[PDB]
Amino acid sequence: TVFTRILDRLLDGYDNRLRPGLGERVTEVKTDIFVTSFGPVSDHDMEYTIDVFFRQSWKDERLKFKGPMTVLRLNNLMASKIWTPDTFFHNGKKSVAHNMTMPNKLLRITEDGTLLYTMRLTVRAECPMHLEDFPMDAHACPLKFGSYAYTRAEVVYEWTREPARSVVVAEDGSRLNQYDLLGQTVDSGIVQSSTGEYVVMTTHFHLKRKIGYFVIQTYLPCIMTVILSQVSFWLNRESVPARTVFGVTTVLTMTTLSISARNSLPKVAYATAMDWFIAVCYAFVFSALIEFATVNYFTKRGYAWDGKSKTFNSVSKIDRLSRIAFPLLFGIFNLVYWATYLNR
Amino acid sequence: TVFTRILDRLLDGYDNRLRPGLGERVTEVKTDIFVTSFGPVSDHDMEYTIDVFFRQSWKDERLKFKGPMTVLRLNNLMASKIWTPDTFFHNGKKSVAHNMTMPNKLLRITEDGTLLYTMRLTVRAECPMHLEDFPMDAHACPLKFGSYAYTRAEVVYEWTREPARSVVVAEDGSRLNQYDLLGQTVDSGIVQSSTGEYVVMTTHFHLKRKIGYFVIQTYLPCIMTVILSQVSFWLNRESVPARTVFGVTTVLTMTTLSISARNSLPKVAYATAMDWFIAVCYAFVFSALIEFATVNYFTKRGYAWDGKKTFNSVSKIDRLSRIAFPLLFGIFNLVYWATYLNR
Amino acid sequence: NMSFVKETVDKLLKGYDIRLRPDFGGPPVCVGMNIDIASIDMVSEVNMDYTLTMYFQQYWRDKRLAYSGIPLNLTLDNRVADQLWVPDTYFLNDKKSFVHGVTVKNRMIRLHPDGTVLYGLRITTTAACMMDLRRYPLDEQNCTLEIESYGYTTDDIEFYWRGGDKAVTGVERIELPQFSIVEHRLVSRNVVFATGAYPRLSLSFRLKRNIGYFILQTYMPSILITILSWVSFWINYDASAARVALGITTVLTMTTINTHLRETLPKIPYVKAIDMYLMGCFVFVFLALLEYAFVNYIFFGRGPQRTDVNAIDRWSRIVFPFTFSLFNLVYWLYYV
Amino acid sequence: NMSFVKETVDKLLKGYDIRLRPDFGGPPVCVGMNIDIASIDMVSEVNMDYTLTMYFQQYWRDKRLAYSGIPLNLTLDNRVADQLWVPDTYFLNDKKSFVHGVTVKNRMIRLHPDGTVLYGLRITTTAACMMDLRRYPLDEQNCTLEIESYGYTTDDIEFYWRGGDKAVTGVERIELPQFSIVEHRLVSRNVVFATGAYPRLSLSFRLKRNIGYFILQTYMPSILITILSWVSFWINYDASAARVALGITTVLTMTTINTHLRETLPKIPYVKAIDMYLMGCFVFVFLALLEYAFVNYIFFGRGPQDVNAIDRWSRIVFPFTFSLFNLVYWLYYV
Amino acid sequence: QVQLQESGGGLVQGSLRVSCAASGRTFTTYIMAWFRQAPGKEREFLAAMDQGRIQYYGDSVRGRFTISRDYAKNSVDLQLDGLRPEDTAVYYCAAGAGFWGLRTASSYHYWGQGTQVTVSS
Amino acid sequence: DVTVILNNLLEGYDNKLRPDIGVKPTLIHTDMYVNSIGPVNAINMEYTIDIFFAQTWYDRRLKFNSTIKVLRLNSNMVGKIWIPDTFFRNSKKADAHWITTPNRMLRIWNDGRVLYTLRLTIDAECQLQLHNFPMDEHSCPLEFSSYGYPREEIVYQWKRSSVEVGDTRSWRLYQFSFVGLRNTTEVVKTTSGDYVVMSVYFDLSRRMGYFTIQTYIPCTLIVVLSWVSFWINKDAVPARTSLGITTVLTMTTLSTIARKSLPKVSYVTAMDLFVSVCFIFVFSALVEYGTLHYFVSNRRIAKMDSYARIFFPTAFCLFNLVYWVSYLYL
Ligand SMILES: *[C@@H]1O[C@H](CO)[C@@H](O[C@@H]2O[C@H](CO)[C@@H](O[C@@H]3O[C@H](CO[C@H]4O[C@H](CO)[C@@H](O)[C@H](O[C@H]5O[C@H](CO)[C@@H](O)[C@H](O)[C@@H]5O)[C@@H]4O)[C@@H](O)[C@H](O[C@H]4O[C@H](CO)[C@@H](O)[C@H](O)[C@@H]4O)[C@@H]3O)[C@H](O)[C@H]2NC(C)=O)[C@H](O)[C@H]1NC(C)=O
Ligand SMILES: *[C@@H]1O[C@H](CO)[C@@H](O[C@@H]2O[C@H](CO)[C@@H](O[C@@H]3O[C@H](CO[C@H]4O[C@H](CO)[C@@H](O)[C@H](O[C@H]5O[C@H](CO)[C@@H](O)[C@H](O)[C@@H]5O)[C@@H]4O)[C@@H](O)[C@H](O[C@H]4O[C@H](CO)[C@@H](O)[C@H](O)[C@@H]4O)[C@@H]3O)[C@H](O)[C@H]2NC(C)=O)[C@H](O)[C@H]1NC(C)=O
Ligand SMILES: CCCCCCCC(=O)OC[C@H](COP(=O)(O)O[C@@H]1[C@H](O)[C@H](O)[C@@H](OP(=O)(O)O)[C@H](OP(=O)(O)O)[C@H]1O)OC(=O)CCCCCCC
Ligand SMILES: CCCCCCCC(=O)OC[C@H](COP(=O)(O)O[C@@H]1[C@H](O)[C@H](O)[C@@H](OP(=O)(O)O)[C@H](OP(=O)(O)O)[C@H]1O)OC(=O)CCCCCCC
Repeated sequence: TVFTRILDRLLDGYDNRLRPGLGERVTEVKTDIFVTSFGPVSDHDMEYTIDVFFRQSWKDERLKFKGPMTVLRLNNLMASKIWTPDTFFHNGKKSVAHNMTMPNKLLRITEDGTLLYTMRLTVRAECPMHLEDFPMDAHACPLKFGSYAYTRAEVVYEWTREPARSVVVAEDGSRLNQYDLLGQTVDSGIVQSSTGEYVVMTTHFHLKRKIGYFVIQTYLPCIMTVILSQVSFWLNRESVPARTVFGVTTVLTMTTLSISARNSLPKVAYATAMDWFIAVCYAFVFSALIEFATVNYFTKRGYAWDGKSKTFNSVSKIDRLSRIAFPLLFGIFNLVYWATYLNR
Repeated sequence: TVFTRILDRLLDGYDNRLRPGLGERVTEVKTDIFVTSFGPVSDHDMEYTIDVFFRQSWKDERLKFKGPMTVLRLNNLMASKIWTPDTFFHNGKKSVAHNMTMPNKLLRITEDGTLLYTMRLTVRAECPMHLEDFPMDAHACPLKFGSYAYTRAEVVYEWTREPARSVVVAEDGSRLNQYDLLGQTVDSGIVQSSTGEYVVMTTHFHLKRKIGYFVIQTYLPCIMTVILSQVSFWLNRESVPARTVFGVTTVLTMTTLSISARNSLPKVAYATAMDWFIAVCYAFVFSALIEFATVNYFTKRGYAWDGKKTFNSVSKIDRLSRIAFPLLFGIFNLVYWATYLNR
Repeated sequence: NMSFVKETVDKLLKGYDIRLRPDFGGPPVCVGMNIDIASIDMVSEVNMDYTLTMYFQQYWRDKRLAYSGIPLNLTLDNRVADQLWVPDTYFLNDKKSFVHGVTVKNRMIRLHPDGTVLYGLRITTTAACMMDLRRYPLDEQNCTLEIESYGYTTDDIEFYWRGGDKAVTGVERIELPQFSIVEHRLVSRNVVFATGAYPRLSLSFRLKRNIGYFILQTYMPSILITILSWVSFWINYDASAARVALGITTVLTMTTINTHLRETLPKIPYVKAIDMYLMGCFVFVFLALLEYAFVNYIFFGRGPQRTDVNAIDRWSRIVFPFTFSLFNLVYWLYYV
Repeated sequence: NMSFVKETVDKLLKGYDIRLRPDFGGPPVCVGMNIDIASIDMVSEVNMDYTLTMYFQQYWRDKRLAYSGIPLNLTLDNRVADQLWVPDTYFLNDKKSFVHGVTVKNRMIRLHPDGTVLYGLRITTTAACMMDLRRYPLDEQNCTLEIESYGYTTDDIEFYWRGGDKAVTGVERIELPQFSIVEHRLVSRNVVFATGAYPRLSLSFRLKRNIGYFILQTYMPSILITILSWVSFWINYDASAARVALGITTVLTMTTINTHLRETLPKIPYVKAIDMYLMGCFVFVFLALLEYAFVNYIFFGRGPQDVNAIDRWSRIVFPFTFSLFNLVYWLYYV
Repeated sequence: QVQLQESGGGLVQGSLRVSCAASGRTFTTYIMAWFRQAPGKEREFLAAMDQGRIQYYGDSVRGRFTISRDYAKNSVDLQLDGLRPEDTAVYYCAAGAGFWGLRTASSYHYWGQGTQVTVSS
Repeated sequence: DVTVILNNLLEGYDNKLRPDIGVKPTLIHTDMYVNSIGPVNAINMEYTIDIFFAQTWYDRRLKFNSTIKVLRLNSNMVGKIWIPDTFFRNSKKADAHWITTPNRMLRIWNDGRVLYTLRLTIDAECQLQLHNFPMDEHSCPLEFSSYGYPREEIVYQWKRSSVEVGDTRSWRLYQFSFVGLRNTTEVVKTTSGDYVVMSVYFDLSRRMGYFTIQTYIPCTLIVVLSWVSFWINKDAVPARTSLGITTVLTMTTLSTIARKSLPKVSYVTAMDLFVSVCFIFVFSALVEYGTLHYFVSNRRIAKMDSYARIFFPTAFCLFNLVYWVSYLYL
């Protein structure tokens, strides 16, 4: 009863089209973020998903009241009837303000005109990536929000408390498959748009990729294919179709693994770290078949040694060399590879 | 200030729930379509996207003005406060009224009360296709549109300029991957419902599929798989695992090509032309490996022949197959690519 | 019969302020909850979600909507729900939801003459539940739905499940093509966020994965490929192009199983429990090929230097089926 | 202070018909535009389109909004753009666009004391391309964005790129993963229709494709598989299973590469350049098996009626022919 | 090889435009920044600009220096103004991807050589 | 004239109040024209239908006296009249249409009878019993009821010519075929009262030409490909082994697409039973050759070539007789 005429008295002399203190001073908006669940980081789109309860607060002198209550916890219809800063995420792609079952917005008015206006957002944000250490890389995924129409002279953003404690990531909402979340970095910036200067808040979420999926699906297949293509030496030199079928099939296996591992990725112009590994392993399996061609150039007979003993063939010299040469070079390459890239 | 008074004179009591000349006459709406981009024809949904400028004009006595201008060009906001015909597309699935940056609608009133109400639409229109000559086929995809609430004795649609010159496509905006546009055909008809009889415009588009994709992805791989199977006949007869590997892999190759050529089609429950070609080419490859089994019943000599006792003959069904299978395959190509390139 | 009903409705809606909850300076409003589930549409392991179509109902009393005289339960048109107060309840698990809109928006308003009002929605939501896949595809992942007010704290609103053991009906008549829903638990609790304490209801249903798709697709062909790797122990050691091609085509077939079983699945960074089995079976095939390399190097390499071929072959025929039986023993008693 | 501003705004818009072009019977309005491109997200050859995110901005001088006394520029709430005139500009290349919604509908209204108003939109559109992929993946793709007035003709509205060549900014900040923007042009032209002549603007890029991704994925394994087809020349004619298995396995590997590239790429009627290259490599691979059939037939069939000379000749012929083919190929397209 | 080669003077009564013209890699994606090192082994974060035209300023320099990148020419241009005698130090051009970045010197994996800019009062 | 009639009908009309709100259940006669049943999603267990959904009722607050006798109105009046909240009980993506105008209509006669007809597309759920795959049939339903009004407030009823099928030859029924139509009327007991649920059933039999030319012909002919080995010599052990193991690899490839043709059911379907029997046949053929080569060469079996040549095609034809007769006719 009383609160009806209180709210009517508030909306009597009110305009929701112009900033509080339009010709007097800046409007200090005190922003705040509660990250409930940091959603899955789509590499192919170079994006990620985040769901946040987006807090804002400012002071409007026109919304002072006196009554039985201190704070008016209200319906979001009145939040649509009142000025609200046009905060937009600078790197959102297709972001959704949830309205099931009602628009998830709370407006709270304390009696001295200090508004609280929190939304519940899902921001499909744009994280530019440097995948040159794929998959053993790590990079900062930013989240940057400013006003759209109000300059530095009109609306200035802050954080409610100290910046690194303001943005809170909740614990139950991991929602990450590959990446790990090592922490955020809360800051503040200024842009220089054609229209004018603006205040830009910034959080940089830091993500290091777990390489367990990529080891299992790409590295151990390539490693065991190379182990196979080096097992071919311990056959004899006379089993020409055995070593022939052996070498060209492991080549086919490496070609299959090549295309089916590069598929899990965007189409960048350089070569990633997994590309270096796949190319070197494919060079080993290529060199195994060139080695057998070099063996078969010097065969000089047609049969092999019978168990009961004409001449025979000896075990060839490049066979005895390559049995020790190629697994040693593969072990050296593994040492150099997994000491180089697990440094960064 | 003057034109504001003119528009307020127009909208004095204008009930937009009444057909103009409600009890008087039958409303003659002049329609016109400008196709900007005849978009991608989806085979797997049997539809086609089309992006049109949809013009429709009529005469409204309730909107007569006598002001400084003969024709006044309006914002689209007044077009919700004026009667517009409820023109819908009969074969429409999920189509788009464009709203960037404003609702893309214009409304022009001439001073004698003749309206011109055009909009831009992206129309995922249905097209039933007969795929009995896939992919050597033609199509006839319609644009059926009429009024939804008003019958034949209440509204009549016409074409504005001529029938055959109304539906004019753009010259730069083709936007077809697989298809020729072999001209359009307009036609007016009448659909009888239980609720009444309804004036229905149609416009058919005549689409012929360009053939070269399936030539270089399905036909030529199957042709050269058959030739690759016929490579095996020009060996000897003693190399049993060699010819075995030839025949088995070429059967496997034809199975892979069969599946990955069917995957470019909706699951029609009969045989297309591609089904005939792949099945017959699969029969050629399978007959080649049956031929090697026929030879390998007759082998009798495990040793090969030297460059220097008895040895083994050439198994003259080898010669008979080398003459037969390329001849039969070439005759079948002549039969195929003279039959279906006239249907 | 009609004028009196219209007078009562227009008397109720006149002066009714929808910016205020009931008892706006008084007690917290108690909201009853009630869910009838139509279906669970999909449960995707790729997107870590599940689509849920349900009938979602909210009782509360409202003393500004108490009408006297009429003995009816007044069911109004759904367009009066824009003219009433409703609890602004959200779903914390929600990714993408919509109230169905054919032929109208699916709301009901059933005003009762003591002020009680049913407000029932028809929601298709797409909720997100994490899936611990360390026991895939034998896993019984648990997925929850969290129902919670947004703007009103625990001192403004209170939820409860109505008939708290049997508030959610229709759990049994959900027929998932992959899962069987073993049980569902109704739990009421609060939370503490930074602005206030909020009441939260949880509708979680456990989900056993039925395994017949994987016996027919993955496990049984892995067994039979592992056994067909062992045809090359009953093949003579001189036949190199028999035993080598057998083992090579066997590792090819295991590779082509691995291709489709990495295509079907998310990119989780560990061993799926379907990978323990397939890596172990790949090890058996790999050791079956290493056996021929071992036999060939002993006979044709350590031969003229002058311990048996047939002894190693007989030993492998005894050991490898016994070893694979022990592997299946450990594998099917570790998880089940 | 502030009630004067509210009074000024309320007396601007009382008596303001928003269904009327400025100077409704007189000269056309000179609507000047400005595009600040945020990103280009995907450039899809499958759907022949690209997603473009931009800060699309428009100036025009609406004479009925010319206030007085207030020394500042009136930056208002976005919802007052419902109570103004705005131009009906659309995009012909557009398939599915949206003004962003979080946290509000991203509009701006910035009034000026002469009556100038700015209307800014953050638009993420999806513009279409007629991609000519005959030289794929060594092509220069041209893609446009055709801005045009819908209802008002050239007698009612005029479009100029405000700033000349520096209207569209932010082009140099775009780092596409597999393209490289060479030029963007800014074309202003009138377009006739049946209904009249309308002003069209044209922001239009040129996307040149980075070429290293396909060398890694497709070209280099094609080269190395075609090379490993030639191991059969260093194997005896007696070893039949060896030469037949490598020749059969290399036609299988080329088959797998081509099936992967036909799964990636759209349904185009002609033969692309990467398909010309794979057809050429498959010709070499197929001839490397026809050679063994030829050798096997000459020795074992025409025997009692040279053999090693074929291998000695072909070891010189086939690397020379393959290098000659790569010379002609990579000098035709690059 | 990536080179971050600076320009601009190092002695003033004034204002100064200290540039950094890169080569070898386009750093449009990268956050190009300027560091001040006073004697005392203290790399201090002056200014850094993101790819999306966002200027980040240090606390001691907030409102004095202006940073501006040219993404065509791959440069960063720290404009100097209001030069106190305490700005006598070494000015490094930096570049990186800021993992645990924009406030730390270890986040940058590409560097300039440095330039002593000396103020005489 | 007509404007005066319409303003008299809305002078004091309240659309929030059902006709006969305290009197009697409002009887609503529903009519339906099916334009096209679209592609039946076997995976998601859906089907697209395209209906023209007509309703009539008596609204006695809309009586008027005139010469006009019928008010054939737009969709603009629909938001000003009580409209029944008819929802679809088994829909998942239920759309109306909105191009170019709303595709609703309204016709009011002088006595109070109101026609109401709108165009809908509905991805309607049906529980696909995929036993006898791909030789089954379904009756995929389509239901509707009111949402807020119980049986005591709205009762639905069919008309005589109830569900009007179109011409059936422009439908997208790919694997299926229209064979039956069967309406019904029943009452459910929901928690919030009891409702009157109309339902249409669509009986759908199956078409047998897709899975013939995709799975049956290749699996059977590749089983015969495995049988080719038995005319092929005993001495050439790598040739026979390559035959057997590559046919095993071929069956392992085809089993993936056989399960890909269906949603991931927890049992074994009849298609996959056939594929599994074919894989066991190729498995048994390779194990047969391994046993043959060990018993003879490594040290009757000497006729087991000729025993298998007779046994395997005859056993496959006996299995064809049992399988095809028991899963087509029985
Ligand atoms: C799927 O996964 C989800 C999440 O893991 C599972 O959800 C969990 O279910 C269990 C029940 O099976 C929940 O435990 C219950 O918690 C409630 C809380 O009630 C509250 O109110 C009390 C006053 O009425 C108050 O005392 C409580 O405070 C206590 O607990 C909190 C922590 O919750 C603690 O901080 C306090 O110090 C107090 O100790 C609390 O505010 C509770 O009502 C239940 O208690 C009853 O049942 C137990 C026996 O089970 C009995 O011992 C008690 O006497 C009482 O009768 C119970 O403890 C748990 O909170 C849920 N977790 C989440 C995250 O929602 C879900 O079960 C899984 N489903 C499947 C498929 O298995
Ligand atoms: C991608 O693909 C698109 C489409 O193919 C390319 O776009 C085309 O680019 C060219 C080059 O930039 C454009 O030509 C220019 O057009 C402008 C506009 O002139 C228009 O308006 C004038 C009035 O303002 C009018 O006078 C012009 O009419 C003349 O030309 C027409 C031609 O039919 C003729 O009929 C008339 O009689 C007139 O002669 C016209 O309507 C024009 O200003 C440009 O001229 C400048 O440059 C030329 C040299 O190029 C120079 O001679 C002039 O002095 C002046 O400096 C120029 O003619 C063309 O309009 C575009 N077409 C479309 C459909 O957009 C695009 O370039 C491709 N690449 C890229 C990188 O995007
Ligand atoms: C990719 C590698 C390419 C290597 C190209 C190397 C090309 C090259 O020059 O090969 C020659 C030779 C091959 O020797 P290999 O053991 O293969 O062959 C023996 C050789 O031919 C003898 O001459 C024969 O005896 P004889 O005396 O005639 O009676 C002998 O006959 P048999 O009595 O046994 O029947 C053959 O077995 O290799 C090296 O000397 C080691 C090179 C190490 C090179 C290591 C490079 C890494
Ligand atoms: C699909 C093909 C089906 C073919 C089915 C064919 C089934 C069939 O029965 O073939 C028999 C024969 C092929 O036998 P083929 O030439 O392979 O084998 C020779 C045959 O056994 C001779 O009798 C032997 O001669 P001889 O006694 O020692 O003097 C000769 O011994 P040798 O010389 O080594 O010492 C063998 O090599 O072909 C025809 O007669 C014409 C058939 C035309 C068939 C034309 C088919 C195109």
